[PDB]
Amino acid sequence: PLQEMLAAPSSFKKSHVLSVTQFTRADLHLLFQIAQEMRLGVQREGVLDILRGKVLCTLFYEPSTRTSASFDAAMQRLGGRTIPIQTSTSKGETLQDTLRTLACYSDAIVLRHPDEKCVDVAKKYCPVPVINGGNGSKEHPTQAFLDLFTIREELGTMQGLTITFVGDLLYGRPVHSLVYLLRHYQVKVQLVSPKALRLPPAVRQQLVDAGQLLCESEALTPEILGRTDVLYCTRVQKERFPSLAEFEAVKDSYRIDYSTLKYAKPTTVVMHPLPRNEEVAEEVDFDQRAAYFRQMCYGLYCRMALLALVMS
Amino acid sequence: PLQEMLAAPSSFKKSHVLSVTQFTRADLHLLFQIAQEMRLGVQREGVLDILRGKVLCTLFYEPSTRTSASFDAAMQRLGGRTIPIQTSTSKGETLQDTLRTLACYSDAIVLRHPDEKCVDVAKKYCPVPVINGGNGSKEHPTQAFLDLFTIREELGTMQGLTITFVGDLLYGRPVHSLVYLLRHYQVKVQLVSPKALRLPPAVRQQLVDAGQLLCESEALTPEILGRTDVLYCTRVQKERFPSLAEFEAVKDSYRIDYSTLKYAKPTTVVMHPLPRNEEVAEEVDFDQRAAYFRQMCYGLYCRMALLALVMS
Amino acid sequence: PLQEMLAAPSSFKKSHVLSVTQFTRADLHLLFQIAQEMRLGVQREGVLDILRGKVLCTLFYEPSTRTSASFDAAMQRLGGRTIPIQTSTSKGETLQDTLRTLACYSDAIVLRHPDEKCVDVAKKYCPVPVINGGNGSKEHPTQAFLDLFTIREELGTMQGLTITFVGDLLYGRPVHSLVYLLRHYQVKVQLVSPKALRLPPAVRQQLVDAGQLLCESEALTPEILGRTDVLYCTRVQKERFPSLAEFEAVKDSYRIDYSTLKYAKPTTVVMHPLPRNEEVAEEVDFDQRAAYFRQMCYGLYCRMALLALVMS
Repeated sequence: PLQEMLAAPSSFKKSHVLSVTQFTRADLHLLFQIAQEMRLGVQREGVLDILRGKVLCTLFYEPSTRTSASFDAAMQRLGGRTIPIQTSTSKGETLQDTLRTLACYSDAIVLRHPDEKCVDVAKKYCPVPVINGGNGSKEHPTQAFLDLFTIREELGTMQGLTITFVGDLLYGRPVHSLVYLLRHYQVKVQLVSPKALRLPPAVRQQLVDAGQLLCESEALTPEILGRTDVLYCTRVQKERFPSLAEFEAVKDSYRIDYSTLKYAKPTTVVMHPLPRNEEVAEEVDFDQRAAYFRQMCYGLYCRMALLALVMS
Repeated sequence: PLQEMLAAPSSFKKSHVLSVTQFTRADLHLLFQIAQEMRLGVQREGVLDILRGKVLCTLFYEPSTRTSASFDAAMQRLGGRTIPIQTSTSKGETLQDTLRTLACYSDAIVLRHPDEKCVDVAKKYCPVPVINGGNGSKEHPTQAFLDLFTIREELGTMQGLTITFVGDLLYGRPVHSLVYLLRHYQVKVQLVSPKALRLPPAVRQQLVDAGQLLCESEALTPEILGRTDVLYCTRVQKERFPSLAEFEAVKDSYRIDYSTLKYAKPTTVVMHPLPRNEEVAEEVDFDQRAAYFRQMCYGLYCRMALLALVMS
Repeated sequence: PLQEMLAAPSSFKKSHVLSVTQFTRADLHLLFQIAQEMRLGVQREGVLDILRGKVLCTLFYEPSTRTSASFDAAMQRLGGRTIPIQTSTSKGETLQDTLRTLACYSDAIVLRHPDEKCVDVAKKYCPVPVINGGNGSKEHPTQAFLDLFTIREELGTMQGLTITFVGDLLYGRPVHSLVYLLRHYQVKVQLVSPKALRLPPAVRQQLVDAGQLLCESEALTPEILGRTDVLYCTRVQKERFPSLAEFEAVKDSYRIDYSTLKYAKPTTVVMHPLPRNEEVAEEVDFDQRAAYFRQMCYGLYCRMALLALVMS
């Protein structure tokens, strides 16, 4: 059955994966279908036989253990091989020289780089598929895929859901990517954020265009929480505020702990792309609704399906 | 035959491997039996087919090439897959967040961490087996296993042996772990150490309880050496002494070179957990009795058998 | 057919690969033959089944992504396993201790080390084959092999060729190694270099002995370029010159860009061992004659064949 799905046509095949804007609702539906079978296969066989003759390089100019190890494990559980490039402390060879070098060894490269334009360098020069693992934190498409997959799997549907984004919605680009992916579905969105860290006007206008913008609030109210199906939290960082007083104030209001979960639904899904500071208290980690570690498991099967589609 | 042994019941199966205190004489006998077959299998096939669908993460917060590469090679020679997590220079994500992340990718994690309590964090939070590769140097259970295996294999038995521990017996915790493992057998122990760096009273009292304590000496005498079956050396570090004069004095007395081996038995086994400074001179490396590199080979088969038992 | 070639006798089998001076014209002919089949196999199967039960360690004391990842990918595309040792920032264990440790885990080690004498340490102490990935930049034998292979493959022959070495021919040791490998063939050599950075007298005298030295020039003339079949460029580094003025002067004269390629042949092969600074302009990267990335692909198949011969 996975064989049939992977034989089906896809925009992923032999393609760079650089932006969520490349892919359709149909593309993601197939990805999630294959992801579902990837999980069943792994439960049965552990290491599958899909990409046995393929080699993936991972090329992370800044470390992200959660992302790089996810791709390594996905590739190896597809039966493929991985070559993780040591992240140097360096000044060094140009990105395009390194990519063209590694393209002689591997069939695809996962690239994470602090320059947003790194995706344009990859497009111009790299003769094998490049998967964007983070381009100056502008986009992180497989994080967007796994976030959406997490919602679908935790709550079973997409229609009728209310999603509450809380924290730094200006710098929290995973929110923007997920807002783009949500344009097809009949959802409602609540934006809880300091006034300084609200969504960029273009992303807000995306929600307006879709008839999805429900409420905008500085405060994480019992009322907002009471109607939340998905509480998607972002990291609030001190550099976003000139004064410490304001920074700690906003943190204390937004901290997700038992004091705030008591206003949520029994079925609210608490999500966080991670790393976290203290915006989600450790005391809630064992709560049913704490889904930010299931998120990582969902990402494995999503990236297995992505790698299968790209390199098969 | 390995298949039969691995089908046999074991305390290792699906278990954390955190302390030598978890396991019995029977547990270790089975481990060593399987280790013996692991060596035969490797000699015949190089890479076996025991853990083909399993994935091991190695998570070393401080480097130990001898330990991490041993586990990587053992896992891969079992036919499994390995994901070695780059040791960062970092301040970073909490240990429990990282473990729960990597548990979504792998079936077991080998963890080395500078906090002794890291084993308690792993117990509370990690939903897959964690193997302790060193917890603030308090314990290193697979080092204890391979040390004991080395003795069994080099000398053929455990009964009637005299073991001489030399060096820093206060901070040299591999000695303490091995003393615990030796409680079942009819051995005699000689402790050669500066008075400041003698065994902790509890560990000494362990030897007394077992009727194994033979002699305690500041000097590495021709008499002590003449009755030594196993000379287990530890690193003496300058920080253990306020003055340089005392540090160099103790080093010169304890240095194992041809000048000191001439008093040993033709069959004395010279062991060292490594890394070494100068307490074992390079001139003895090619001597039959120099077993600290065979130790590493023995560790490979011991860790192959451990990984097989835990994850099969 | 690869099976027959690999069954054929070879100086590579079970041997250290430390210097180009170890191997004959016959040895290299077989290597290149096998390399050719390695490429066909990879095109068909991606990952072959030649070294399925073998384990390669890569041990790089200074990073060289192009070299270490090439060996990793070659080993894995032979169906073998790889254990890449993290390059530390460290003061640490002696080289011989580390090698003897890793020899207990792997069947061969690729070693790159800043001490030229590291090859002598490996010879004395390491009980498995060591492949020299760079010994204080004195030798880099597999780079020499792939350079020669690149010429053979790009131009089809070795007889009648004119090779032009340009840049730092004093510190550019890949030139010296390639000059040694070229002693069998009827080639002519042009040496374009500043007078301070000319070839060492012994290497020049090698070319004289072989009846291959054609011309020595400070300037990269239209005449020299017009007769060049292979333009092998080396990096010119500022430390080679006391004054910046001279350094930039020599760089501007030697920079390979369209302004200089217009004097070359339509068939001139532009080679560079890499990394490059600006001595080969990015504008020529898409030119047919720009072979420094095909070089890397050729290196993969060369190292596949080398690893097959050593460890089969």
